[PDB]
Formats: sequence, C-alpha cells, structure tokens
Amino acid sequence: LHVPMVDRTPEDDPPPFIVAVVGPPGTGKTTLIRSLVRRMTKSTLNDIQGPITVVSGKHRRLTFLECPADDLNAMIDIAKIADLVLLLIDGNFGFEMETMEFLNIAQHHGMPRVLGVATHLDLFKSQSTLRASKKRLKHRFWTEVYQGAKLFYLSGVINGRYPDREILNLSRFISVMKFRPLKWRNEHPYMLADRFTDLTHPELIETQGLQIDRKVAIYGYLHGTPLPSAPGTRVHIAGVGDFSVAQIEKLPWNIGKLIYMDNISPEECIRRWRGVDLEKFVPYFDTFEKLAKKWKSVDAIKERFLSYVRIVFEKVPMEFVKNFNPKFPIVMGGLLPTEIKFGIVKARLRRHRWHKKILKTNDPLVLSLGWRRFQTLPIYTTTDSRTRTRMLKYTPEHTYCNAAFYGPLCSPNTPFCGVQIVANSDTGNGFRIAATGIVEEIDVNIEIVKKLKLVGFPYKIFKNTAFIKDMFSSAMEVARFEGAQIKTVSGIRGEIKRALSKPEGHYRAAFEDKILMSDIVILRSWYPVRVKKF
Amino acid sequence: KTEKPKKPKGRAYKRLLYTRRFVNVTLVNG
Amino acid sequence: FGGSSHAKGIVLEKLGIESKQPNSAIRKCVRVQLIKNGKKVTAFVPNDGCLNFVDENDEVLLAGFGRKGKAKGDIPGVRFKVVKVSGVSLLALWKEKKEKPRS
Amino acid sequence: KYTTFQGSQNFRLRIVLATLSGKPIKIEKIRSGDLNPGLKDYEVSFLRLIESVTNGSVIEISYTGTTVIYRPGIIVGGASTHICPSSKPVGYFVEPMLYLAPFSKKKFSILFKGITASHNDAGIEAIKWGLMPVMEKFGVRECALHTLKRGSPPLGGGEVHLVVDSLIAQPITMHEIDRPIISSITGVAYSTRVSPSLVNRMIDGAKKVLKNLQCEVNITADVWRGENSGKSPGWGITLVAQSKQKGWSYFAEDIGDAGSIPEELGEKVACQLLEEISKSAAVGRNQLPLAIVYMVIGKEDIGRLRINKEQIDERFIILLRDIKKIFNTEVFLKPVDEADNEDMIATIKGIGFTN
RNA sequence: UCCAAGGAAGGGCAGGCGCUUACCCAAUCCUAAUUCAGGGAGGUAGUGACAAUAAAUAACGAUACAGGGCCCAUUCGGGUCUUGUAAUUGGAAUGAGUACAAUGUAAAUACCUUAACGAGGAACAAUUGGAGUCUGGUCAGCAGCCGCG
Repeated sequence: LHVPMVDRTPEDDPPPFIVAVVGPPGTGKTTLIRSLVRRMTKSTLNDIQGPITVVSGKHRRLTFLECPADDLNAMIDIAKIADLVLLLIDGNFGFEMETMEFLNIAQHHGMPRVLGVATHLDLFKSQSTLRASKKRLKHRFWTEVYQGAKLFYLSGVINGRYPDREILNLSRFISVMKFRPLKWRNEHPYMLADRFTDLTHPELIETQGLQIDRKVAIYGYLHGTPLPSAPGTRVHIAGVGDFSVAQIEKLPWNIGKLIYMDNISPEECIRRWRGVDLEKFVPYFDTFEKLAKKWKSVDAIKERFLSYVRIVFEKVPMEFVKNFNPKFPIVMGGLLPTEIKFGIVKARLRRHRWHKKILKTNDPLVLSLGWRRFQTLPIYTTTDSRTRTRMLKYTPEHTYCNAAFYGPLCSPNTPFCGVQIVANSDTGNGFRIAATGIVEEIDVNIEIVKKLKLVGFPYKIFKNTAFIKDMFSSAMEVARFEGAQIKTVSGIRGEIKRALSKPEGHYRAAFEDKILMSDIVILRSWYPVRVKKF
Repeated sequence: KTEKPKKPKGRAYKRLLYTRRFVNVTLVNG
Repeated sequence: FGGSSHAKGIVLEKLGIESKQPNSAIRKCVRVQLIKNGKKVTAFVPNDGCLNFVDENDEVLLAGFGRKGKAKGDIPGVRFKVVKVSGVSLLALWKEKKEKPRS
Repeated sequence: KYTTFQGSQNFRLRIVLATLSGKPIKIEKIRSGDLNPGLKDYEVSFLRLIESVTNGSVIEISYTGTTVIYRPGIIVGGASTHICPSSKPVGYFVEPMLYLAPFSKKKFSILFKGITASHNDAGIEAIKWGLMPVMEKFGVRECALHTLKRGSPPLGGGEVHLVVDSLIAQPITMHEIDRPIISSITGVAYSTRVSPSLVNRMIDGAKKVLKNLQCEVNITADVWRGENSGKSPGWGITLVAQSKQKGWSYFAEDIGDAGSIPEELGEKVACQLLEEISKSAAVGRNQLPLAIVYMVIGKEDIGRLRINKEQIDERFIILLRDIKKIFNTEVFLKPVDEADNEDMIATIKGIGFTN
C-alpha cells in the first residue's frame, strides 16, 4: 500500500509511461508502431530508431519499446517491468503449442494493462464466420483470463495505415486507463537506459588490450523509488552480472552540521556549540554532594508532573565491446543486502500449464529471482509425516515437491520463476516454463534425509525366533549393528539379537510380530550426501 | 479432466434405458 | 457475516488440522480478518492440498457452509470457507484451469 | 574486513551494527598501548555468545587480539545457556541481543549464569522495566526476563532467563514531539543474604528525598534468602519513573558495596532519577542508544523524536558517527518552536531495505 | 486566447467515461439559377446468457466362440435365465465446414439458391456433478502373544 503510495507523487511528465509492444516477429509490428508515432508526432514521422524519447505534451511523455520473440532474456526482462503489454495476433494462433508460452510468462511476472489486437484476420478471413472467431478468441483471452479486458480489431492497411479514429481509440485506452501497482518492483529503484555513450579516457596503450574496461556513461529517466539515496551502491546489469556504480549523477554553529564534520573532536563540537564509551551503560552524573545540594529543591521539574540521470561506469570489460549493437532495451536493476548474499534456500513449486514433461534433479534450470537469473541444479524433497523422510529425483503427476538448493539467499521470500532453456531453433519462444511458485523459506546448512532399503526375504517365521536366508553376508557387520532396530515394510518393529557366528544372512533377530512372507525385513536412515554446487 | 465418460449422450443416452427397462420390467411383471 | 452471503478478507495466518482417512494428513484452516469489520474468523479449505496455493497476506473471498452456521463434521468451530483467493476461484486452480497471479 | 574501526570503544555496538547490516567490517588497534593488549576475557566470550545464535558468521581475530575481522551470518537463535565471566555481569550481555531479539528466525530462550549486577552495566529491573517497556512502544508485544537466581559479585550465583516471543520484520514509525508527563514513580530495592531492614534503610533514604513531590512514591521491597540468592551478600536499588499515558519510563540505578551506607544509596539513586528527568526529553540517556538503533532499522519512513541538549554529549555524537560508517545514515535535527525550553527534534529515516 | 508589446480574436460550449460509428440521394417529399442537382429530410451497416428459438452428435444388418444372468427383501431367502463378450464385418447416409454462377443492388452488402469437396473412430473431441461397506501408500503409540487407522 505504502510502497505503491510513494510512486505516485514525485512522478510527473519527465518520467514517461512504460510502453512495451511484445508479439511474434513474423508480423508487421513496425507499421503499427510508426502508425502510433504518426498519432503522436503530427502526421509525418515513419522511421524507427528506438528506444528514444518522444516529447508529446505535458500530460504524459511516452517512450515506446519493442523486442522480438527470438531473443530469450528480454522476453523475461520486459515482462516484470512493463506498464503496458501490446499483443498483436495473427488469425492462426490459439493452439500453437510452442509460440504462445509468453502469456504464462506475463502471468508469472504479473499482468499489467495488456492488449489483444487482431489485424491479419483481415488478411486471412473474408466471410461472415470471422465474427464468431473473434468472440471465440475472446473466450480464450483475456476475458477468460481477466475480467474487464477489451479486444481491439483493426484494419490491415499496410504501409499507408490510417491516422483516423482507431488510433485515437487505442491511444484512448492507453492514455485514459492507467496501470496497477506491483509489489517488489516498486520496492526497488530501477532505471531503463535511454542514451548510451562511451568515453575511453583518450587514447593510450592502457585504453586497449585483452582486458581493458572503459568509461561507459549512460543516461535516462528513473522509475520506482529514487535511486540517488546512497553513492557507490551496488547494481545489477541483466545478462552481464552484478556491479557497483562508479559515480551517480542526476539531472531532473549549526550542531547538525557540526556532527558529521569528522575533522573536529566532539569536545570541540560541544565547546564551539555550547558554553566517551557506550560500553558503560550507566550514564555520567555529577558528585553525590553537588547533586544532593542542587536537588535540595525540586522546583525545576514541577511542570513535569500532573527524472533524468547522468550515470558513470568503469564497466564493462573488453569482451562486451564486441557485443555492442543497436540497443535491444536494457533496464538497470538494484541489488540489496540480504539478497546479494548466498545461501541454501527452499522454494515451493507447482507444474506449468500445458506442460508435458517430468522435471528431474539432475537437469539444471534457469531461475528468475527478481532481476537475477541463475542456472542451478534443482534438488527436490518432500515430507509425508510433517518432517522430511524421503526425497525424489524427478517430478511426476502424482505429487509436486519442494526445492532445496544452494543459491543466493533472499529473506523476504519473493515469488518464484523456474524456466528451462530451449535453443532458438526448437520451439519458438526463448524459454519453456518448468515450474513456478514462491520462495518458501530460508534454510542454510540443512541436511537432506536420504533413506535406502536393505533386502531380506522371510520364509518360516516365529515372533522372537527367526532366521533370514539372505539379507547379509558378514557376521561382523551384524555384530556391530546388533544394537540397532530393524524394520519391516508393514511396520513391524524388531532388533537384531545376535549374528550367532553365521556370516550367511541367517542370524537370530526379534520382531514384535511374525513377519509376513509377503513382507520384507528392511533398514532405513542412510547417508545424506552433499548438495550439488553450481 | 477425466477421460472416463464414453457413455452416450441425449437420444442414445435415452435409447439405452428403455432397452434396459424392457429387460427389467418384463421379468418384473412376469 | 453481517447477514450477508459472502465477504472479502485477508489471511493473516495458516493453521493445521489432521485427518483419519485414508491416512493422517493436514486438512488446513486459517485465520482471516474481515476488511469491512476487522474481525478475524477461522476458515476451512475444502480440497486436497492448496496449502501450497493460497498464501499468508492474501485478499480472499469467503462463503458459508450451507447449514446456517453449524460446523460441518469433525471440524470444531469453523463456519466459513474460501472460494476465491485474489478473486481466482479456487476450483479453477484446482485442476489447472487458471494460473496464480504475481501475489 | 573492509570497514575499519579503531580501539575497544563501542565493542558491543560495532558487532551488532555489522550483524544486522550483514556487512563485513574490521576492528583494529585494540589496546595496543596497554600492558595486556587485545581482547579481554568477556570480549572473547562475547563472540562465543555471537556464535551460539548465528549461522554463517565468520570471525577472524589476531593472535594478540588487537585486530578482529568480523563477517556476519544470519540470525537464527533458539534455546541455549551461556556462562558469563566474572569480569562483566549478565546485564552486559542482555543489552546487545535486545537489538537482535525481534529479527530472529527462532525465539530467544537463553539462560544466563553468573554475576547479575555491577557499577557500570545495566541492572535487571533496568532491563525488565527500563528497556523492555521502551521496545513495547515499537510493537515488541511479548518479552519476558525470568530471574531464577540473583548473582552478587564477586561470586555471583545467579540465573536469569530471557524469553522473547514477538518477532517483527521492522519497528513501527516513531512519533514523539511533546515531552511526556510523569504520573508516578516506583522502584525496586533489592538485597542478597542480608536483612529486610537494610532494604528499609534504602527506603527511608529516598523517601527523605522524594516526599516533596506531588506524585506517588511506591517502592517495592525485594528480599531474597536461600539458594535463590546466590553466594555473596549485597544490595542494590533501581528507581523508575512512569509516564502511564503512553508507556514512557525513566530510571536510575546503582548497587551497594560492603560497608557502605544504604541510606546514601537511596538518596543518590533518587537524586540521579531527578537529574535524569531534567536531562531527558522523551527517552533516558541510557534508553537513548536502545532507541537510535530502532530508528534506522525500521521501514522507509520519516519519524520524529524529541531530544534534549543535555542528551547531546560525546557518547551521543560517536553514536551518530558509527551508524554512518555502517548504514550511511544522517540524523536531521530541527529545534523546537517552544521558548519555555531548548529541545530539538530527532528526525531519522528508517532504512527499510534500501542499499 | 495571442502578442512582433502595437493590437487582434472567441462564446465558457458540445460530447465520452464513471451508472468503435460507416455508407447512399435508388425510394417519399421539398427546393432549384427548376428534364441536370441537392437535402446535418430520408434509407442501408455495425451491437449479445438477465432472458430465449429450432436441434446435431450416429442409423441398420452380420457371424463366432459364450453364461454363476437379473430382480426383491441391507437380512434370514425366494422368484425369473432370450443374454452379453467380439472394429469378425458389411454397405448406406446426411451436412458442420470449403466454393463458380445467378438474384438482390441504398452504387450496393447480408438474406433466399446452387454446380464442385467433406465419416469408420485419433472420429468432424460435451458436462457439471452425486455415492464408494472397491483396488493402493512406511501413522497416536505400544510387547510377553495376537492387531489398530
């Protein structure tokens, strides 16, 4: 409530409205984009150099964003931060099982003001049956998904697209209807990059090598909480890693001064102002005689009773200089203590919708924790008696496990996103979803119960007087373990009486019932061996 | 969702009971 | 309720029950404070699981038991149930007909 | 390892400042000019008390003890029992974990053993009724100090149990601009191995002092004899003032050495209680470092605290310099508009979780 | 409201949400600088479970091994045995949907017609439910012997 409340007041016209046009790359999104800026700038601009600042009135500034479905990371990255998702559809999607999984991504990141727009339906259909198909796709989304949504139907009038009332209806819905707040995004200061400049500290032999990082000066406008609150703080760059800011800049007898001037002793602060160790809890007082004489009278206490930024970096290093490009949009993240630190963390999980595989402990996963994403080996476990007694190596339809693994440690227990990577030539989206839930709880230095089974088959049994034909082969092991308590698969207690000088599996052992020949004498509580670290 | 229902719908669902009742009531009235 | 048929509240904590059939497993209750009133009332979750699903601190919807108060079986003293957490209509999440939002 | 501190000054402070922040620090040059350089016995056992409740914490100390590298872990806690040395009472060791109590993953159920009082550290009633009602103003609803036995120096023989039940994620916002009105004054006069009349000797000394006031004077006599009294004879007194409107307290304490006059002790703790009222605005001067810790660690919000110029001393200034070396936090002060007195307002933004 | 600093200009007005409006003077009449053409007159298109209409999801044969088959009385028991398990298998069939041409023609669209395609169960993909003394899985807690959910 308060974390959404701090966002509404300082933000005005120079912080723009976040616009993310996200759809399939096969469609002509660019015509609708340049049509949208034909509504903004007078009638005459149809060139794309985005992202860039477009000044349109004092009401709202609007910066427009785009990303293809062929890029994998920004498919994650734009979803948690967008105030507006504009989905354009073709007339042949809806049970396309490989290129529509981003809907679940926007679900798990949280739904902003989102849009469905149908334009290639004009290019595909030419009969009266499209009116039923429009309503059917409306029964698919978003009206199935969220109540109060609108489906926009527009013309295929490719280059040469209208300036007329339809773009004023789209921009009517964009300009009038505003967003809904997000919990942990507003808990952090985050800045999208707008202008990207590079300074090299002019030419020297130290300005280039195998390892040389230069002075990257980056610029833009702020969103969320104000980022200048502490200099030299930590930061995350998505896809590259964690860093700290080199220098932060922003372009939109006084005792309180005497405290934090550290070149002055505190006796000089008191002495210039008026007129040692806190390990002693009892405060200072005067002498018993002076305080007694002064407090002969008690009169003296008788009333006591009844935004633009200019940001400096000495990063990135040399290898990402070769990774320069026209800017596919990168937002800046924010690192925090009790989240920057590492630890074993336990997460609660469930299975993806329209998902067709099992999820094993041994197949590493990409994990979206806030602004972070880590490939990590997902070790599973379950309880069956309000405590851990077993573990599982894969994820069936039967139950759904809880994950325990060494990752980064995060106390506030953020929501969870577990994505399995596919290549850019397998299905059609940058990732395929494995599991989702919340970070359950924080637990380091914990140990998993890994129990196993020892096989012993009974054949002719009495209660206290019994032999097994084959469960062991050594009398010394049984002699070491005669003090233990042996079990049976139906739950019959027992203990080893003695190996009785027979290293053959025959040995005297007691039970509290005669063991069934359909039952098996077993042993549990086995070795808990270590976590996979990665 | 369950793949259990295979049983008829409507008229064929109405068809099966009258065939059953013709077997049932004939031995019942005898 | 104030005589009403439904009300909207927020989970503050999640309790624990147990069962007898087919084994002993937790059957789940909670404590939900009314938004309009501030009264915190016990509520039951009729399903298997769904302790996984609901949460602490979520804004939920409440309904009756269809017996004019009057706790159903061996559940001592609960008069209400949850049908919609976050307005998502639990049964939709029960098969997989819906996916839970950001919070 | 990076944030460098000097000397043995504010030793319990610098450990807790690193622990709650999760930041690695360094403390060096500890008694380097002294004949016994480095850590003392209680400072070693202080970090033994740190290791008993935390997880993932790394402590590296030089061989002479003059240089300590502290790297903190998570706060877990639980149930345990610690032995305190003869150098410091248990009130030296209650004081740091009061900062650490609500932020624990499991509750603090800790039994202390040894001496329970001194001339320099805090007393039990100064903990029970001087510092515990102060944290109750911040939402710490359930806290309990169970004194099983009293421990008198040199021998001690006392047992006290800390029970903390309220666990919160941040304290609530302070709102304190008016100087509260004291309604009544109470106190606890206690003794070990000796007469109840010696308690009455402390009673008559303060009632010689505080009969002039128009508030109630009701001092509780706390006599102990048996195995529950420890091993040494001795006595002390803590006299607490009450603001029953909101729950504000002001207290004074000292213990009695052998052969001393207990009437002068009752006179002194009464007049020190009067003097502290004249020096305070909202909290006591020793209640003040309890509070200022709870200012920064709270949620991201602006609060207000009335303070006095008499609370402004060298202990206070170094208290503000320690937080900025950890949390980079600046305290912003505005004077009061009142002309009757010369107070000012302590305005501190809580950190929330901001890096 | 603008300002070159002189002056100039408009009347506090619709409309939307809170509880997307396109086309034609072919009709009727009116006007005409009138056999021409126009008509913020007029005519056509968009909009949908609070209701609600008609009815599609399979039809008919075939053979072969086969029967402890059903009903009622929770019962103690009695009555009635024309029954299914198999793509064994076979030809029908219609139209959901795909499409020239014509009609209509505000210029004009839909509507009413129809050459040419479209079934052997993955079909050309219907439920919300209700019960269940069925089938499976190591747990208060316990030994001397047998067992609990």
